Amino acid sequence: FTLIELMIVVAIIGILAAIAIPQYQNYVARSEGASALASVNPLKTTVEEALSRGWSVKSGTGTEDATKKEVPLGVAADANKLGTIALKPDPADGTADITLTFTMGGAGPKNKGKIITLTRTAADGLWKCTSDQDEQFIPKGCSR
Amino acid sequence: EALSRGWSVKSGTGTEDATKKEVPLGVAADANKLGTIALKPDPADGTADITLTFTMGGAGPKNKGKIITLTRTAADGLWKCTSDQDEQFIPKGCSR
Amino acid sequence: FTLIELMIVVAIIGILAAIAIPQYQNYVARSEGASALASVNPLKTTVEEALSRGWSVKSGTGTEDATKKEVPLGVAADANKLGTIALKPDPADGTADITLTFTMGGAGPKNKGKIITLTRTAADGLWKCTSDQDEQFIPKGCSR
Amino acid sequence: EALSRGWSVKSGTGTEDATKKEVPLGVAADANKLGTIALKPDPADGTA
Amino acid sequence: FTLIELMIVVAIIGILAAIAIPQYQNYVARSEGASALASVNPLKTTVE
Amino acid sequence: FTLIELMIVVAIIGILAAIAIPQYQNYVARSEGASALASVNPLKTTVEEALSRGWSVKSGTGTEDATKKEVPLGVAADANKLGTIALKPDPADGTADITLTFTMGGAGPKNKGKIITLTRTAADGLWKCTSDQDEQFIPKGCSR
Repeated sequence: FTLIELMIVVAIIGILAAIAIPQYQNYVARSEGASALASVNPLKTTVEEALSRGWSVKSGTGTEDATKKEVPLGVAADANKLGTIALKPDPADGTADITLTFTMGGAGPKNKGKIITLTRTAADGLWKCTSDQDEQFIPKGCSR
Repeated sequence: EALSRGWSVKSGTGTEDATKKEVPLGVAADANKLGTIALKPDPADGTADITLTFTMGGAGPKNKGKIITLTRTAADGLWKCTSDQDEQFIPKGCSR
Repeated sequence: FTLIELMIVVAIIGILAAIAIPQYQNYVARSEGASALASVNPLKTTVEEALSRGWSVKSGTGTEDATKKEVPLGVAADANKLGTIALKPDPADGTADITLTFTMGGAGPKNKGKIITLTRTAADGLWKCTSDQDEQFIPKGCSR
Repeated sequence: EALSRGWSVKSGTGTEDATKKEVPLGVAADANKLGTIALKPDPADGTA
Repeated sequence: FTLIELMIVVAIIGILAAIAIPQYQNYVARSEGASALASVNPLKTTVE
Repeated sequence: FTLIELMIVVAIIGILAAIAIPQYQNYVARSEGASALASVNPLKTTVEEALSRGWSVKSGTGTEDATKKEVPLGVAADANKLGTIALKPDPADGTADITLTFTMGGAGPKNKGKIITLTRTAADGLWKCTSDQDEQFIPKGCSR
């Protein structure tokens, strides 16, 4: 008589039908990549901030290096625990094509280190805001 | 679970291997005394097509070892949840 | 003849093989800790909100204390029923290293009071956003 | 169940001890007349 | 066994703890008022 | 006995009660339209920038066309990946009623190409800043 109680239970084991959503990890990946751009976007604005004043820009925080022809980026590299930012050259003198990495170190297996780096022009500033990811992954926003 | 976090997965239990890019499966292989589970590769890094055996060792003469193994895709995760049994026997649910 | 009907039933008792998932309670714990950060995160932004205006910040809600060099935090301490927030010093004048506790009072046995507190710098604002939890538990996001 | 909520667990039944950091086991020890159950420690705080 | 899956979900419903920021509408209001001055300020300068 | 375990599960399937928020896509649409104005708004200011100097304005970036009675708009048309800007006439000589399109190409199905274009007067400059969207969608800010 228990066989029928099990008939439902055989079913119950069966019915579950939306389990493995892997590329959940890959909209997660898009979140991690675009939101990896979120980490750096005011630092575009920061390189251009103090360079647009008359002042270079280091990576790190603090008061202004305001006797030093320098200012902070006002960032800790892993502000975003997906990974790390890296100013290049650091401090950004602006006449250099400054570069703002963002590595996706602390990331899923599907962005396990897919860097998103930015790079300005010295006279023209526009950050070459780019990614290492797949079209299914890209930071939508900046160029891929 | 843990691959979808950023963490690999071993077979066995315990606290998280949370300094280790690893987590338990949180299972003893013969959780089900019909037989045993086997993670493959173990620990599951996820970029591998992870496989979750279940052997039916401690089973009747009519399932005396008819394994039921699962295997995911690395990018697409869906467990190739399959069995060694006859149509009269099958695990109804996953594919046979 | 019933012995065989029981043979399945002996089995049926047996087969259940995923029961005690304890550290379910510990991803619950991670949820409770990170989502304990969710409770406070716009209050970072709030201490810095009115301090970044010219106005101090109390804990609690209400209209602005806008004749008072003060504003609310706009929070009830247990906005998150995992536990309670505590501004320190309250009202946050900003020139103090303001601190935003979050206690995990109303929490599981595995976060039964594991506080997550934040603390800014007066000149540099960045919340020392920290937790009392184990690596298996941590609020992923802020530092542990 | 209740440890996974935030609540300890006594042996016995009843409403939840839901102001008490406690819940029943929802069992009478000899639910099975083969003999008796015994929670230990009772109430189960789970950290035990 | 599903009860525990729900235990988190009961929590999940709970944890959201910064929802109703009304006087968001009132810094919005300050923005709308000061930035309502922004609309007119060169028209001071224009009358003059 | 399992039937009751399923009773909750039948419920659990049921209770989810805020799923299809479509016109989420339509505040997204408002965001995409107004924030489509954000893309162009300093280019109003740019057409008027160099025309208000004595210099025409091309679309694109670069140094000033400062031997050429010309300047850049200082924009790449899809600065905003919702779509593209288009100067018209390009280069903007100003005595023409200059026009600054913004197409919403890279947009949702509910703004899949709903352009937002601007057009100045030659003597009176004011950009006919307009949209193709529905009242539920409009770029709030400029006229619809």
